Amino acid sequence: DLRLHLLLNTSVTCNDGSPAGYYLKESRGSRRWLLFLEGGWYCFNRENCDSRYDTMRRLMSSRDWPRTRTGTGILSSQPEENPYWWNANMVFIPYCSSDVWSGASSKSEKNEYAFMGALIIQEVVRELLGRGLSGAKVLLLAGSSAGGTGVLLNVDRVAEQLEKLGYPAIQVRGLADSGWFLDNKQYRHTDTICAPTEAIRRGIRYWNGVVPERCRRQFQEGEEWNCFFGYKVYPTLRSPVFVVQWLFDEAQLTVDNVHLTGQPVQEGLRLYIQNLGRELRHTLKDVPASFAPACLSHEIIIRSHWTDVQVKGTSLPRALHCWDRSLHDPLKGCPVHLVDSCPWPHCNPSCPT
Ligand SMILES: *[C@@H]1O[C@H](CO)[C@@H](O)[C@H](O)[C@H]1NC(C)=O
Ligand SMILES: Cn1c(=O)c2c(ncn2C)n(C)c1=O
Repeated sequence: DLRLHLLLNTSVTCNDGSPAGYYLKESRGSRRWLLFLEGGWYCFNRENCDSRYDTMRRLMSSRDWPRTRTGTGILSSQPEENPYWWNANMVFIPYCSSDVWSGASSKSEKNEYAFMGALIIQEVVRELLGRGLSGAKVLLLAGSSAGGTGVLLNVDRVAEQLEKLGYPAIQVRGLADSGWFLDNKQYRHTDTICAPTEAIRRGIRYWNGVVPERCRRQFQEGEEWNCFFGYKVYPTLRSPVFVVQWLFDEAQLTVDNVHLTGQPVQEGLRLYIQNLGRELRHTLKDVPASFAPACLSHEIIIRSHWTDVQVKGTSLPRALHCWDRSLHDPLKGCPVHLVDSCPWPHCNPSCPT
C-alpha cells in the first residue's frame, strides 16, 4: 500500500481548493524514485468543469480520497508484478487539477476552480526532498493518458527545479504512457463532446496553462496548444523520455469520432484506422526509447497484467530495463525501440483482451 500525504503547502490545491497530495511507499534500500501522474481527461470551461465536479469529484477534490492506494503494475513492490522497478520508492500523484498537469492558477474571486497541475508536481518534488528524494540517483516521472501528456509537459521543469535546488546528481527521466496524441482530421465531424486542438486552446487560457520553455519559444503566444502534442513537444525536451503508445489508442479514436461496434468495417473506416496507425508509427520513427503495440487499448503501466504485452518478443518491463542499461553510458538482445509494423488492431497476438 502507498500512504496518502496531503501537501503541507495548502496554497497548492485540487480544483475545489482542497489540498492536493501524493501517495508514498518508501524503499529504504533504493535511490530510485518513481513519481506517477494519474490521468482522466480534463475540463476547459465552467459548464464542463461543473459537470465533472458532479460525477468525477475525486478528479477535482481530495475531500473523499482514501488514506491508502494499492501499488499496481509499475507501482507494485512485487518482482512478479513489476520486473522493472519493484524495489523503487513509489509515488502516486492523484490528478485533481483537470488541466493535463499544465495549470498555474489559484481559486479566487475571479476563478471558480484552481488549475494547479504544474505547481502540484513542483510541490510534491519539494516535499519529497525531505523524505529521501534528496538521496536519489534517478527520478522517473511516469504517467498514463492525461498523466502521460503531463510527463511531456513537466519532465524538463522537474529537472530544472532539482538543478536550481542544488541536486544536479539526480537524473530526471520521463515515462509517457498513452499521452502521445495526433492533431489529425476526425473520421466524422462533431458543444463539449470539441476536438483536442480547440479544447486545449481554450483550456490553456482557462487554466493559465504552462508548457515547456523551448516548445513555448518555438510556437509562441496563442499557439502553446501545440506543446500538448507529443510529436511536437518531444523534440524540444532535454530529459530522456520513454514513450509507451498503443498505435490505436481508444482516447485518440474517441476524439476522432471512431466507434467500432462489431459490424463489418467498410473501406472508408478501414483506410482511416490503417492511416492512423501509420501516422502514429511515423511520429515514433526517431523516438529511440518507445513501445508501440498494434492494439486498440488505453493505458498500460499501472495495470497488473502490464507484463503480458510484447512487441517483437520483448515485454514493456524488459524494454524499460534495456532503457535503464542504455542510460548507463545498442545492446545485444535488449532493445529500447519497439514499434509494431502490422497495420490493424490486435495484429499483435499479445494485445490486452
Ligand atoms: C506554496 O505554494 C505556492 C504556489 O505554488 C508558492 O508560491 C509558495 O512559494 C509556496 N510556499 C511554500 C512555503 O512552500
Ligand atoms: C492533446 N490531448 C489529447 O488529444 C487527448 C488528451 N486526452 C485525450 N486526448 C484524446 N490529452 C490529455 C491531450 O493533451
